[PDB]
Amino acid sequence: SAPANAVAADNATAIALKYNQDATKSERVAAARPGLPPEEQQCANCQFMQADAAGATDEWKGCQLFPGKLINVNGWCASWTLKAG
Ligand code: SF4
Repeated sequence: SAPANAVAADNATAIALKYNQDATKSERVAAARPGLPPEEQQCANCQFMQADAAGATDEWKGCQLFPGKLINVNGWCASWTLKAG
């Protein structure tokens, strides 16, 4: 089940960032952010994802832009940035 501090779709920051916990429902194709075909972009391959966040699970991870909350590994927002090694 989902953690109580999962980012909600109606959170003001979520709305400002165009976050969707399901990337397939997001505006990723239209946003065409660089580095990777948009249909492969998700929190899992984003520079801002923080896997060592409190409460992280296989599905729910931290994000630098959402302090104290958890995003969905399969989500996306308009700040998506390709993770560099
Ligand atoms: S910045 Fe990256 S990890 Fe955070 S919600 Fe947006 S796409 Fe997901």
